[PDB]
Parts: sequence; structure tokens; C-alpha cells
Amino acid sequence: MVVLAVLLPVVFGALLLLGLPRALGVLGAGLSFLLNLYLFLTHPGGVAHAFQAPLLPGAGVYWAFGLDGLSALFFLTIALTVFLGALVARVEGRFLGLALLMEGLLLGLFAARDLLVFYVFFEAALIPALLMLYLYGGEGRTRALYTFVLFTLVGSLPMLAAVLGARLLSGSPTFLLEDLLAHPLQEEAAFWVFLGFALAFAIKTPLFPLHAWLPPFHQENHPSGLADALGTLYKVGVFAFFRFAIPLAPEGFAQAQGLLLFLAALSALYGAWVAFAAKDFKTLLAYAGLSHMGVAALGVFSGTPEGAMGGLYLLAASGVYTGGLFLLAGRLYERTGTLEIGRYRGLAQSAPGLAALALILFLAMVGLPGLSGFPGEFLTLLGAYKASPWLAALAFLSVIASAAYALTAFQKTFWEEGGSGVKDLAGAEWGFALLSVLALLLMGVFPGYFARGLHPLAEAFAKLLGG
Amino acid sequence: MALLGTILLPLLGFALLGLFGKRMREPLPGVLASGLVLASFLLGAGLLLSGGARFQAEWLPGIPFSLLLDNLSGFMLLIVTGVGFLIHVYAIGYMGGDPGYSRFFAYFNLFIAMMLTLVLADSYPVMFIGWEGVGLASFLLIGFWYKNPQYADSARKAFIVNRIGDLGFMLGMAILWALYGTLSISELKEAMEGPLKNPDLLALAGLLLFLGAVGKSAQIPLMVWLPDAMAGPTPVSALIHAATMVTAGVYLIARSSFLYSVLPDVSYAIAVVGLLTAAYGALSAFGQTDIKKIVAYSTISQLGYMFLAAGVGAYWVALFHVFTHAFFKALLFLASGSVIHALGGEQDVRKMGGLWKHLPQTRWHALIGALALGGLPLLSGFWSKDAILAATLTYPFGGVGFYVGALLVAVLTAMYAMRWFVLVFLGEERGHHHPHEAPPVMLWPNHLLALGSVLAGYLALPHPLPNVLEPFLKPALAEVEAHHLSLGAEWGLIALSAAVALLGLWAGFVFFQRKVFPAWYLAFEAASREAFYVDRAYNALIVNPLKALAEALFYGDRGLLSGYFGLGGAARSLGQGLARLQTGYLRVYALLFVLGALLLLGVMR
Repeated sequence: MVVLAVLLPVVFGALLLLGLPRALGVLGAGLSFLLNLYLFLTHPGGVAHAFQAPLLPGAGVYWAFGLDGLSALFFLTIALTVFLGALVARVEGRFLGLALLMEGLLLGLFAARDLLVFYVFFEAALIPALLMLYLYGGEGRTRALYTFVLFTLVGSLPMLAAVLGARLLSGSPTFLLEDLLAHPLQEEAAFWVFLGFALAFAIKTPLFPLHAWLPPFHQENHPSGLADALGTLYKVGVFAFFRFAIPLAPEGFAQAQGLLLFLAALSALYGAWVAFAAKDFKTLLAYAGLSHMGVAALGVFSGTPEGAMGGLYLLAASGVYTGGLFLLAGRLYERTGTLEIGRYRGLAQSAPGLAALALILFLAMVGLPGLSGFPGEFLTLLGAYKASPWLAALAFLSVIASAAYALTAFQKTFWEEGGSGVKDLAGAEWGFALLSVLALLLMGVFPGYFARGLHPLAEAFAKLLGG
Repeated sequence: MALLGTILLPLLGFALLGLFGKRMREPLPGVLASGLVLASFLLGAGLLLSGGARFQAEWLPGIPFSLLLDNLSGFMLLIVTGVGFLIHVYAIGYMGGDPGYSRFFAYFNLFIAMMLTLVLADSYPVMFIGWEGVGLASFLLIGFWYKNPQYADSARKAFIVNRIGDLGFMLGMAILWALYGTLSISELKEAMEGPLKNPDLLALAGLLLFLGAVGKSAQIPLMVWLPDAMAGPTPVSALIHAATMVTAGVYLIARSSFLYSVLPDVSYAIAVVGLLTAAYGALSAFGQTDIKKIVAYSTISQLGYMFLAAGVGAYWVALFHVFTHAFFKALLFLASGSVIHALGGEQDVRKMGGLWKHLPQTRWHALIGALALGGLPLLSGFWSKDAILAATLTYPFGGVGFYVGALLVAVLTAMYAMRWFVLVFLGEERGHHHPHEAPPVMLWPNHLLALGSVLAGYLALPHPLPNVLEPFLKPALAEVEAHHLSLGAEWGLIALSAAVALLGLWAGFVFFQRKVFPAWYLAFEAASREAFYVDRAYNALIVNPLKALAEALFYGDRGLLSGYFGLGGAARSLGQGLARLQTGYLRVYALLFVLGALLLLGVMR
């Protein structure tokens, strides 16, 4: 059942940290991958395997779990990405444990069927992230850490008032999501609570003015970018919005919608555009992530089930291809020793199939049809265009800037005249590669099958904004 | 399901040659590729002759995966797979001793599969899969020899400028979702019959579809991307400029014949842009001192011709030109390609000349080609060209200003073709070549291309001579009409096209023989060689400024981060002001104490 799939990477990570050796946590992430996939296939529906247990009975906090049409793949996606992180890896700190921990944590995050437990996981995921940051490398480790951590925390602590306000002002008996939705908040109560959800959710999305933490985080982790790959699976803001923020207090979102769509747009454009100027992989992938999130959020904010489904989908898959690009970047680090874009040009003749792998990944990134990005990007386009067309448009001078940065990077890294020559592919990197390509191709070619669970949620919570 | 096979074979093959392919002997990736392409054409023509085909499949909700194979789709499919196959075999020839044979033919199969995906679509997002896909495979082939810096950036520019168009395409596609909600071309057309609704928005959607088309068919302003596509191996340039790619620019309009046939403004503009593209491409054509580029400008010009056709509501005519052109352009490019396999890629004009006697059988090829492009009175390019010239006058949207212009453009398209052939094959000698020149598997299909060139021809002949093509094209899709036609004067018109073209070819023969090239014209040769200085202007307020704005916004973002640090320090500071509040003197603590307490008791009321 659900809780097992939730817990599996968590235990394996501990067994990696204190435990020996490094190798086992790899198949740990693999096992998580397989089970999460197993729950993905055989799903009955919204309930799946339901879980309820007392936590603070008197407070009204209970352990509440299950797989939605949403929670779903996100187990598969996260399990996957983190698995690649485990295998291809090479951080191998014995903090691949810190990674498996972080994976499991995120799994618990998506499965939360009640608000306060969700809150709990939401705050908990911070620690390995800061650790695999801090003690697992970087010179500017401590300041980047205070940046990432304090942004998240300053965002977070006030939300507890809203999560209290959501329960307390609505007179909801418990923190159970069902219950909370069953008692809607009124005008200028739902306002404040939605706002309090909206700050913590916006800063973790990220949207335009609040993204300033993202480039420093990804730079200073262990260069393979296991910590980074898991950091991107931590970008969960959109999911939190659609699942929690909007449905618990939609009346406020009705007011905020214009601004949110705008910010999503400007995040997308600015993100892809600024990404161009980036001189290193960490920064580049950061701004790119910002653009994608812009798109997703744009999709969600429009109402319009089309756009929303596009947003959540784009999120799910971009976790995978972004995390993949991170691990890949680290793997070329270990063989070279540098994350710089300009130096060490020749690769493509020197590297037999990497050009193909990295290319596949980047194609998935720019949102080319047949790969994971396009379905989400497109459906998003549709919905964004439905609510505010202009913001869909501004947001969609994205594809231009996106192809720009992605192709510039790919060319200057791979295509040109020979250097010394490079190591071909690692045995971990092969599993990484093939599995990656499989994921990207399958989510790209059959956007129907994945995201079918997204479809009921999409239109229902869109009509939630209706009469 | 059988319909999907056509697409599947040169993917399965592509996948063999990309994945393995280097595991194959030097002929074999070419043999596989050309083999899978061979029965794609074949095994899809089986479908076409059997009356039609349909496919519908699971995809994004509301947008199923729908392939419709009808007359309009079949015509394109036969062109693409046939000429494409010829180019596959030719590529078996011209690619030799070059590593990544695998890579090449993988890319080739892949390309074929993608185009088949594009033209067979009953839904616009499937069509879009086609679009972005074909753009991608172009990118991939153009950079095939990657060790060169110049042929890298080419493809980058391609896919960027092109993605501007794809963005238009996406936008227009989103426009017709909010509107109708189908996005399947058949039901989207059946939904567009009758009164319509909100005409401004429809015109916008079609206009963005066109903004895409401009990119894909290399019209103005996005014209600029095509000339640099010379970089890739010549049969790649053959595939792009003739049998694939730009043609889809026209095809998108042709399937959308239903959409544009109700849009007078947009169609007027389409014809305008077609005319300007033709004229531009033709004027700047001859000044070119390179053999490849000088042909590429004829590509641009002739596609301009087609867009002029599809502009005034003559869709089948635009497709006629597409057909004839598909023959004679492929002929030209494969010719020129053969030429520089002989000089070891010397690929120059002023460094060339006087190849007539020394080159057997090639002279015939390039001559047939340049004459068809010139629109020689009995040859394909002729029939297509005045099919268009007449369609100008006869069809709606008026063609009066357009006719004369297009006729002058016919003069120039004659002239530059002749400069090409003259400067290449005549006028003394420069350089070096020794024994073999043409191998068997190049000129053998190139011959067939010359054949098709001459006889594409009479498939549509002005009306008493049978119009075989028009009925084929009109019913299945390309639906709506409203045209007058006239006679006795009309053969006068055909006579005019013939006479004017004939005059133009010879004027071209002498001038571009000349040697005086007198006065202003040399400046004209500079400007035409430099493409009338467009790119310099695109990096003026467009490219370099956007590039700089990336940086500007970057530094802005950096500064943002720094300001946040500013807040951190503000809280720190405030904090130590509060920590400065404690001096350490007891009397200080006592006074601060009583102070605080009075503050509280004050608060209590």
C-alpha cells in the first residue's frame, strides 16, 4: 500500500548514511522506483490505498495518506529521478543516503491527505538538502545555505497561521483535507489564508521577484548534482497551489489571478531570456527551471482545466529531465573536473553517445513535441490563453529564448573541434541514459496515458473556481 | 495502422543507423535508409490507390492522434517519399569515405518519417509534431560534419528563427481551441462551414499559422535562415529546398484552404509577401559568387511564386508549382552537388568556369534544370509559372499589380539561372580536376530527376489540353473556389510568358558572360552577393540587443539578490541596535526596566 512506497527511499538513505555501503542505496532508489511505478500501475482511483492513523487526536492531526491521480506518477517521477541520482551519481559521499532520504521525504509530501501532515513534510525536506549542500561541498556553501534555507523558512512559518486559520476559522474538526474542503472559508478570511498559502507557495515555485535563491543553491552542492537533482524535485510549489491553496480559499485567488498569471508569464520569459546569458550549467539549469515553472504556474492560474493539466504535467516530467541534466552534468564533471560552458569544446567526436543523451534531454527541455515538455507547455498555452491571452503570449516568448539558450549550450559544449578527448560512458551513466530516454520518450509520445489521473482533478478544481 | 507504417519504417531505420549504423558497412546505412524509404512510398501508394486511409489514436484529451490520407495528403506523400528516396540513393553515392555514414542515413530516415508525420495529420497538434520534428532533423543534418564552427551556428539560427514561427503556430493553435475546441483539421473544417463567429480572432489564428508558415517556407522577414542551410551535405540541401520543408509552408495553407478561402485580407497579404519574396530572392540571386547560395535564392524566389499562387485563391496552382519545382530544384541542387564532388568541394564561381566539354552528362543535367527554373516554354517550371501568372489575373484578390510584377520576376528568374549556368560552365578555366567525376549512383537518379523536370510539365495544361491535376487536388481537400476564366486572350498570355521568358534567358546568357559588368551593376553584384544587407540590420535592433538584454536582465537579477542581502543586514543592524540597547551599566538596566513596565501598564487600559 501507499505508506510503504512513501517510506522505502527514506529507510535506504539511513542505511546509506551510517550504513554500508554506497552501492546498496542505488538499488534502494531502484526499488523505490519499481514500487512507485507499481502503485502507478493498478491504481483504482482518487482513494487508492487510503490511510488514517491518530497523530495528535486531541489536536486533530492524523496521519492521512493515499495516491491521487496526481500523487500517482509523482511517486514514479521522483523515484525515477532520484534513482538516476543514486546510480549514475558519483557524489557517493555516503550522502547518496541524504538523497534517498530526500526522495522519500518528497514522496511523503505528495501523499499527504491532511493539511498539517503535509505542512510537516513540507518543512522537513529542508534538512538533507541543506546538509548535502553544506558538508558535501561548495566554497560559498554557508551563505548559499542561509539563502536557500532562510528564504524557505521565512516563507514557511507564517503559513502555519493559515493552516491553523484554515482549520480554526473554518471550524474544521481536523486537519484532514476532505474535512477542510468540506468547510469553505468566507470573504476576507479565505483572503488572508490564501495569501498566507500563496507566499510560501510562490517562493518555492519560484515566481519572478522571489527566485533569487535558486541559482546559489544549485551551484554549491556536490558537483555531480545529486543534491541538485533532488533540489529540483523540491520545486513543488505548483502542486501545493493546485491541491491546497486554490481549493481551500478560491475566493482570494479570483482576485489574485491576474497578478499570478502575469508573474507566471514574466517568470517564463525572463527566466528563458536571462538563462541565455548564463555561463555555467548550474545557473543555466536554474533559470531554465524558472521558465518551466513559469509555464506550469501559468497553466494552473488560468482556471481552465486545459492549462492546469498542462501545468501539473509539465511539473512532473520536468522534475525528471531537469534532474537528469543535473546528474549528467555532474558525470561530465567527474571525468573533466569543470562545469564551465566555454572551455573544453570538442566532446562530440570524443564522446560517442553522450551527444545523443544530452541532446534528447535538452529537446525534452525546450518543449519539443514527442518529448515530455510539449504536452504540458501546450495545454498550458491553451488555458493561459483562455484566461488571459496576453500573459500567455508574453509567457510564450519563451520557446524562442528556450531554444536559444539550450542550443547555444549544446553546440558550444559538444559539436566543435577536438580537445584531448573524453571518457566515453560509465556503466551507471548507461542505465541513467537509457532509463532517462525511455522516460522522456514515453511521457512525450503518450501524454495521454500519464496525466489521465490529472484530467479529473484538472477540470473539477477548475469548476471549483466556477459557480 | 498500415498508414502509420509509412512513418514507422524510416524511424525504425533511423533508429538502426543512429543507434548502430556505424556497425554497418559503408554502403549499408544508405542501403537500409533508401530501402525503408523505398517501401514507404510504395506501401503508402498502395493505400492511396486503394482510395484513402485513416488513423485515429490516443493522445492529449480532446486532441486525438489523427492521420488522414487523402488526395491532398497523397500528392505530397508521393513527392516527398519519391524524390526523398532518389536523394537517399544519391546520398549513398555522395556520402563516401565520410565517417558517420550511420549518422547521416539515420538522420535521413528520421527526416522522412517526420515529414510523413506532418503531411498525414487530421489534427493540428499532430501537424505540429510534424513541424517541430522536421525543423529538428534539419538542424541535425545541416551540422553533420561538426568539426567546423561555421556549419554549427547555421543550424542554431535555423531552429531559432524557425521557432519564432513555431511559436506563431502554437499561438494560432491555442486560438482555435478556445474558439472551437476540436483541433482536428477534418472536424475543424466541418465546424468552420456556415456563419463562423468572431472573425477578427479567426483571422489572427490564420495569421499566426502563417507567421509559422513564413518560417517554414522561408519567406520574409524570416527569410534569412535558409541561405545558410548550404552548410550541410548537398543532398540535405536537395531534400530541404525541394522535396521537403518549405513545401509544408504551402501545404499548411493548402489543407487550410478552407480557412484562407474565407479570408480576403490575409490572402491579399499572403500574395503580397509571396511577390516580395520572389522579387527579393531573384534580385539578390545572381550577385552571389557561390554556387550553392545562388541556387538557394531561386528556392526563395520560387517559393515566393507559390505563395503568390496560394495567395489569390489558386491552391491547386500553388501545388502545381510545388510539384514542378520539386522536380527542377532537386535537379539543380543534385547537379551542383555533383559538380563539387568533382572539384573536391571547391564550391566557387569566380574560381570556376569552362566545364562544358570536360564534363559529360552533367552539362545536360544542369542545363535542363536551369532552363526549367528559367521556365523554358515546354518544361514544368513554365507551366507552373504561368499557371500562377494566369491565376493572378483570373482568381479573386485581383492580380493586376501582381501580374506584371511576377512577370518581371520571371524575367529575373530566367536571368540569374543563366548567370549561374554561364559562370559555372563557360568562360575559360581556373583550378583543377582529374579523372572520374560522376559515379553511377549519383547521376543515375539525377537523370530521372531531369526526366521528371521536363515532364512534370503537362500534368496540368491550360484547359483544352487536359488539366489532370486540378480534379485530383480539388475535391478531397482544397475545397472552396470562386474563379472566372477566359480565352483567346489567355493564349496571348501564355505566349507572353513564353516570349518574355525566352528573351530573358538569352539576355542573361550574354550579360553574365559579359566581363564589363559595367558601372552600377557591379555594386548591384556586391549588394546581391551581400543579400541587400538584411542580416546586418537584424543584428542592429533585433539580435544583439536581445542578446544584450539577456545580460541586462541577468545583472538586474544579481542586483536583486544583493538587495535581499541588504534586508539580511538591516535585520542584523536593527538587532545590534537592540543589542546596543544594553550598555552594561546597572542604572541603565534599571531605567530601561521601569520604562518597560510603565509601557505595559499603559497598554492595559
